[PDB]
Amino acid sequence: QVQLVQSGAEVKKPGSSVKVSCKVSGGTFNTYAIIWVRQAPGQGLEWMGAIIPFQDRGQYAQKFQGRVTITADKSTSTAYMELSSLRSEDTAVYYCAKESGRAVADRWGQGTLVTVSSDIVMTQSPASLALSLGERATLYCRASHSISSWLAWYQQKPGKAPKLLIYKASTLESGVPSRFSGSGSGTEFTLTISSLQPDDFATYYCQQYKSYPWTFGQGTKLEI
Amino acid sequence: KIDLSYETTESGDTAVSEDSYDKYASQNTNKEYVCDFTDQLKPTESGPKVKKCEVKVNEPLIKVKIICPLKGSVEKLYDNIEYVPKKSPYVVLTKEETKLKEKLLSKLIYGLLISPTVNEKENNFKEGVIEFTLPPVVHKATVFYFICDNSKTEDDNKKGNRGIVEVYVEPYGN
Amino acid sequence: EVQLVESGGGLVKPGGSLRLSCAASAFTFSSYTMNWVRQAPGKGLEWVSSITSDSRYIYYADSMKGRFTISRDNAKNSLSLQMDSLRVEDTAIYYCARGDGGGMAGWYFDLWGRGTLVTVSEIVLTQSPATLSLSPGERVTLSCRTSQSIRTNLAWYQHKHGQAPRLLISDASNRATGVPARFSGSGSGTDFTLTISNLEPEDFAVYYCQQRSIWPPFTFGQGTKLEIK
Repeated sequence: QVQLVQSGAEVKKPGSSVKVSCKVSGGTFNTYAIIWVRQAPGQGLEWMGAIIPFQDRGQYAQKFQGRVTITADKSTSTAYMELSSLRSEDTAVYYCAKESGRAVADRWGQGTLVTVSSDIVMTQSPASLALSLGERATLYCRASHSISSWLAWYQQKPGKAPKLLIYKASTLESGVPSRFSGSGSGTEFTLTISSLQPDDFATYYCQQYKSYPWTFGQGTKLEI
Repeated sequence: KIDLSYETTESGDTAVSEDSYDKYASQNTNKEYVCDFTDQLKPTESGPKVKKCEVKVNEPLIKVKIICPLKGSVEKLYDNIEYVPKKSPYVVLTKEETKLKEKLLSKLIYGLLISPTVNEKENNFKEGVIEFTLPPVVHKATVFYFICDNSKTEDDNKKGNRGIVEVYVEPYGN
Repeated sequence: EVQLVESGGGLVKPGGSLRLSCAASAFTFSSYTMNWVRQAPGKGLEWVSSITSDSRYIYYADSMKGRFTISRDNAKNSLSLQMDSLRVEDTAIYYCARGDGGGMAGWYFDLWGRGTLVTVSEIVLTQSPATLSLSPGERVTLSCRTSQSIRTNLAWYQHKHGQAPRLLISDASNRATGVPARFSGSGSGTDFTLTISNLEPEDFAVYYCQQRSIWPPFTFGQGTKLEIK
């Protein structure tokens, strides 16, 4: 019942600033990391920063330092992310997420579309896929440096937020059917679905949460 | 000394997220806040559950006492009980990025008192209890943790529970 | 001398909503944990929900999560139970009760109201005997068995028909204030006894045990019906 509600879409002139808000409810706020991830149109997930609200100090990705500010109002249970010096490439859907005592960001907001108009490396293959109902699909994820077993798999449907499927390296999130499975440790990991079903066709990403900056595989699309 | 390679999570291996923890205020009597896990961690049908005792301090010179039942104190109820960090209360867990890692409490809250003994026994979880007294001035909000995990203990068809202590100290005296 | 008075009960059809209210007097409401307990027809007491003095901690029975909501107005010395999407099995007498604690050790219910009737149309305590009939002036011992050990974290209650439940003993052996010395408790671990000597006709009642150390939920025994004849 943890819900994350983000502010509405906005259009901003190049060079201006935008601040995206995110109200967290149903889950403890002050002592759990609130995380901010953006996704540009038809591209992959990008980690921006994070904040444990009681610390009052955001940790940001090198790309954004000097431009972002992640704050958190403990009294309203709301996080804010402000991005300045906007450019056309800052156009993207920005997500807030929170961890819930298991390290992975397991609760995700709905996304906020911002449009601007006038380190470990994760490698994911297959870059695309297309398989028939009932068949098995095996995705892969490589890491420049060992991430131990701290690897997570997500499923992003079109127009939706990333959904957590597996964490640690094989632990299944609640409610995820048993056809999903995860194996691996160190630098090489695999995801495996046993019986593809209608709901399974979406974009899949791997993610290392060994160390900030968190990084995502470029994605593996699954098509009918 | 701290084990810099140590990393864990609040939920451990229970797969329970924080919104589903059982959360409790410490038992507070005058200036002594106590988290006594003796009964809450015993095996139950529904286990493993997560039992989180919140020690919230916004007043000076609070004494904190945590009680983790010892393995074998009762015949079968604490067979596989584990506590973390092994060197509590000198070593605690604090959240770095999103994981729990070891920190020296004396560095974390300057002025904190850690008595060497507790009722003439060692102030270590291996004697069943740890104590420390917070100072009269804390300048910055500070959160650290202790784990008292009995979730791997099986008695009958019952399983023990994972106990978490969260000490959330707000600034005071400034 | 009635210090908690529940309101807002009565009839409601299945799927309807009620809001109970409890008005407190004679004590400082704002400094006590408050609770709701219920009794379905022909059954024992069952904890419903608890809310601490500053509302920081709220607890629900699993079978009532999502449908019932507890809250308190400390400036108005009032307690509330919002009941939504009611079911026939929610029919019961709902009692307002004050708790003597608010931390992980749990608490007992040291003050109760008489209850309001609502009509819709894991630790096990086993008490024995289920019923027994005695003469005045005689002595009797009641037993409570717990499915898990709770040290001495048991309380005993007296419930005379149509009256407010009364706390007799807490932490196994400690008499509440006003309880005469002829009530005494003992035991620990899993086996507890309540002994009543010099029985009086007023002791015609149902006696409940309660454990406070492994919760939520707080759990009662099914009761022992004592008929004094």
